[PDB]
Amino acid sequence: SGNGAQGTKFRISLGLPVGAIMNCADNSGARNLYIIAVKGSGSRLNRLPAASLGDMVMATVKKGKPELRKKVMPAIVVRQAKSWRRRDGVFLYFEDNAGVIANPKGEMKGSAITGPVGKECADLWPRVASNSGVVV
Amino acid sequence: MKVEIDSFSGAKIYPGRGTLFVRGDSKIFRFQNSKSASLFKQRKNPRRIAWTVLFRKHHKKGITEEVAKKRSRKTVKA
Amino acid sequence: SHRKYEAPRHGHLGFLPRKRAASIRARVKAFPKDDRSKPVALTSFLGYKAGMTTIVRDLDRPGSKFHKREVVEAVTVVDTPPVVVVGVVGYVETPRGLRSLTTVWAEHLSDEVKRRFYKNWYKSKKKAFTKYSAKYAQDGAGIERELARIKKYASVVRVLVHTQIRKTPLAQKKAHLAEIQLNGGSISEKVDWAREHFEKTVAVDSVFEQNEMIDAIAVTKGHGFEGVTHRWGTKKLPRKTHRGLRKVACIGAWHPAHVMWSVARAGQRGYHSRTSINHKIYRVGKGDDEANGATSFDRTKKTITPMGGFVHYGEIKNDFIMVKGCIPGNRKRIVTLRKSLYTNTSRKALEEVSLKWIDTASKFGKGRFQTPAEKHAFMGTLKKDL
RNA sequence: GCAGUCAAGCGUUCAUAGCGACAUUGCUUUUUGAUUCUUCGAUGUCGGCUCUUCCUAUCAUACCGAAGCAGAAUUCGGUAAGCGUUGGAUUGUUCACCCACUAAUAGGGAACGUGAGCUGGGUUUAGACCGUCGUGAGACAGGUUAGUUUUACCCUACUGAUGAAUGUUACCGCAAUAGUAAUUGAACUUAGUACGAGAGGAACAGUUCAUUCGGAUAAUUGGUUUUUGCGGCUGUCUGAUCAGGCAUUGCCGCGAAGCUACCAUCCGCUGGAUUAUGGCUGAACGCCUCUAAGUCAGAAUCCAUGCUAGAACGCGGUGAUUUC
RNA sequence: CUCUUAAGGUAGCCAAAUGCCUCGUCAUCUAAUUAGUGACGCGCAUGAAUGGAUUAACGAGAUUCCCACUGUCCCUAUCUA
RNA sequence: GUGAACAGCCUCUAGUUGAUAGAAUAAUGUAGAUAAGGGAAGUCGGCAAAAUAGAUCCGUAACUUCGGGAUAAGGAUUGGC
Repeated sequence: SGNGAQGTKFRISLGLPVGAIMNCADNSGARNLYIIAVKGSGSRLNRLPAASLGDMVMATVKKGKPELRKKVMPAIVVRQAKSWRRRDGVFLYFEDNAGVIANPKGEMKGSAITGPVGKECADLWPRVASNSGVVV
Repeated sequence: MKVEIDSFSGAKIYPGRGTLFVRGDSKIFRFQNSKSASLFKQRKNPRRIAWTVLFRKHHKKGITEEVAKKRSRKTVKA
Repeated sequence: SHRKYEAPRHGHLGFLPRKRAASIRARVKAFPKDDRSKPVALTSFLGYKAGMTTIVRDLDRPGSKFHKREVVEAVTVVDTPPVVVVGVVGYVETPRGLRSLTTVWAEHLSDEVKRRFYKNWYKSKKKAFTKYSAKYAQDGAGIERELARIKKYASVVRVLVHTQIRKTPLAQKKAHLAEIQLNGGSISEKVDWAREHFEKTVAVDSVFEQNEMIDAIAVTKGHGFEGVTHRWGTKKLPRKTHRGLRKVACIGAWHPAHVMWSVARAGQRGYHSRTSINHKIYRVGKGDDEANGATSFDRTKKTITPMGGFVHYGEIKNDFIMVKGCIPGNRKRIVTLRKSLYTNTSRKALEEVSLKWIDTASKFGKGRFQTPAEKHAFMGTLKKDL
């Protein structure tokens, strides 16, 4: 996260390291996003900077419109597919790793979102909370 | 604390226990244990698993709860 | 040369030597500071760790998103039977340290404590404290004078206590014994409190109270001679590595032409004596009572004892302590509690706690039920039953 | 390579906020050279992987000072090496050039650390190709491809584990010494306030979280499965059924216990003496001056508190102390 | 135009296993490429049975990219003999 | 016998039951295996390992020395009675 943050984030297990590919949720004309970096990552030798839900990342488009391909853009993660714990005690996970496109200060490039999201993201990125059909 | 029910086995789930799964259609399932979760991933059906509440229901085992609804025979008398 | 990509160290140099403890009972290397105004109380206690369970409560931490909202936490349970007091000793200060000059004991001792002065009990006359006990029976002469000596000297006092092991399921029979410092006032008053509590018992309620932060001390679990990667945390070498890969490759340079104390080598893991602090209490419980695991919300008369007992320990028919988190020590192990040394405000230690629900479900499996009656009502009758 | 002295000029004005010509004094040995002292009855010869430590000529962080410093951002400098200093494309590469994150992506040493620790991509045997040279064999820090990496059971060091003798034996303890660890950031509020014409735009305290590291643990989640525990499946053999054998643990699903993971959870202390610096009183020098005497506050510093081992030749208290 | 040779490198091909300068210039591939591919050519020092250019199939040959795949790795853990 | 098959696995006739043993189950090893989420980020280099795999049916490109490529690619089915 970072500049567009509407607050803080309790930890959640990392599933999305770099070289990862996650489907795109919105109607921006993209299909998949290829992660390369994570805002807020640390620095340890030979550790891969990993992403989780709610995080903002830098990503490219390996499939979609050439209006978006071949450049790097900020993105947000909304589904993780790895079990993570909530402090109410329950572990949960979706079935797919999914994200959207954004500008550095939080606003989305698209207008809509397909499928559900995480409350841990909708509570941190409000513009996502508007264009969300579901929050869980 | 709310006590939830297993989407697969019908058993009861106390907090901090089991898992929760979220499917692409934005639906939710709650599992008590990796057993149920694994069979769900293997896309079995509970109606053919013999230790489930749905099975025991559909086969009318432990079905001594519901008996019948009686028949009324009485005039208006007014 | 100039290590290419700098990185941190693998391991703490402050928990060396990573070796075995000399006694399974760890020793309190520090007691709190005394205030000579308060009443007489203990700074410590002893208990046998039983195991963990699960706990749900409601949070009071404003600013958080989880405010006035349920959260689960994982606690650990300590069987703290009424400890017994046998004797006190007196330390006086020197330029070369606190030094004992007298240890005074009581008259009648139990045959679960005077097994601690033997390595072979079954073949002995048991012949212990038999003359010290005859030192009594003439009113106090050789004893009260020792007490007066202690009052006349001995800026510091420590009380000898022993567990009531027999009330536990264990097969030890050999009481654990320990010195515990007092932090009341008027060393005379201290020793008088003691002399009164000789041959007598002390519960944990007088000492600890709910929502109090403590420190827990114990000998951590043993795993044995272990290698470098799991004793410290080094990298596994790559796959194509002749002569093994769970190793450390460079253990030094040509100069200093020796091997340094700082280098990760192999050896013992576990059975180290450790101290973990700021472990909040969530409950004190009385064994002379059922509904120990009951609350103002659940109100099902069940004990803390899970279904099928605790694993490798048993039942908790005695008093107990339910404390937050994961403390050192495996089950069945002696655990030395301690009050905190400093006052910790923190907005996280002054939190008042009120439980909501407790887990009694089995730990010997994926326990579904919290209670046999619940199980019966859910499943219905069975072939065994009628 | 680094730092100095001076000061002509730049800097609107102004030598010195920051720079700094012509000249000049030095350090260092992380470049390359010069030399040829040691080694040719061999010191295993590039780079990377791993791992520790050290230096400071400090990239960042703590506290401060100066400014051509209004705020913000930024630059010079001081104490300080406590703490941290990345992921990747290409290259055999060191060096390098880019992408991105980051508080930051500083420099270096240790037989140009580290091959009985790895690898062996490169150089640097033998095979082969090309180009140029050569009559030719053949040559080329010119290019390309393929090409055996040995031994530790000895001494020491290190890590851990016992252990004779101290009248015996058992228990409870003290603590000399040694080691030491916690780190950094964001958001909310402070505040669109201070500040400033406006543009723009802070900080202290407080709270919630997070990064890196560490130490424990295993309630839950996940993994593992010779519980060969349950069940199923194939082929075959026991005449058939039941029950089972073999298939280098036959295979599949579930799978307790145990072990374990930032793939799970919890925890990670506060007091004093100081540095730089700013000050008080106050002389020297009838005044003035933080210093000469004396003294106050003050840093991620240092020592303690706390944490870990406990001198096997440091110690104390206590119990019992063999009869044929 | 000129000097000169026995003749003066023709057709073709190229930073190719042959190109010093050199990580050549342009484009594409990539988020990013001293790599790879396609083109340019005053080519240190290409080149015609010292065989030139090309070439389907084949190749335990050298090399780059993509899909699937995965403990190679993030980051290790566990079991068996 | 299974099976396309003197493949591999089991068994009958015939032959061996020989290879220094016993008790425990620490590290490091050799051989074998499994692993969430991601999927070559590792690395000189996808080395090793995994994945795929048989049979029947469908469908099959560029290019071509018209013979091949081609099991191309890429998909479906498979038991017992």
